[PDB]
Amino acid sequence: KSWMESEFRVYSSANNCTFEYVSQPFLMDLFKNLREFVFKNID
Amino acid sequence: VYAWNRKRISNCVADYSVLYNSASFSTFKCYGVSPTKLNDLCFTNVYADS
Ligand SMILES: *[C@@H]1O[C@H](CO)[C@@H](O)[C@H](O)[C@H]1NC(C)=O
Repeated sequence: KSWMESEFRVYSSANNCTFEYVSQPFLMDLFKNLREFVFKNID
Repeated sequence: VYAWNRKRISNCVADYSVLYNSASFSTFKCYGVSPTKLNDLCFTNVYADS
């Protein structure tokens, strides 16, 4: 009685990785909510 | 050796003092840097070739 992710097809290959970081594992829940994000690429 | 494994290490606190005193090393030679200075040095990336 709960959705479970089973498909991830985004990149065919991954070679010469230049960074990797994984946060701590958790559970995502599968009236609204607003998620705002600011992405800045500097220096 | 022909397929030597390489691990990329970044974005972490390297513990040189504990690492160098963990096991028994029959050979330990550093070039361009002292083993005890690494605790005070910062680097962009590390490559561990085993
Ligand atoms: C990954 O880097 C090596 C040398 O650093 C290079 O020979 C190789 O072509 C690179 N991989 C790709 C897919 O370009």
